[PDB]
Amino acid sequence: MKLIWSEESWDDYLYWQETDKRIVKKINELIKDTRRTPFEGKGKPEPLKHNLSGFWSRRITEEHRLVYAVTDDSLLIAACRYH
Repeated sequence: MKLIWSEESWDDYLYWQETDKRIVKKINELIKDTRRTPFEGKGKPEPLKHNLSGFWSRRITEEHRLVYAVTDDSLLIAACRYH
């Protein structure tokens, strides 16, 4: 499954790499779990609505969420910072 980052989400990830390695590891753990079971597991995956319909969200922290979308063979990361 291809892992796709937008310019914005890669920026979010780089921010964590230079801000808090714990968050980087959590995001990696969530990506790994999502690859295994896209809509089940860690971070309590839940569907977003309207403008973000089709995207799902998992909790990184009580403030930051991993927002993503899954296709037949790709995991799209829309964001991993903010809510």
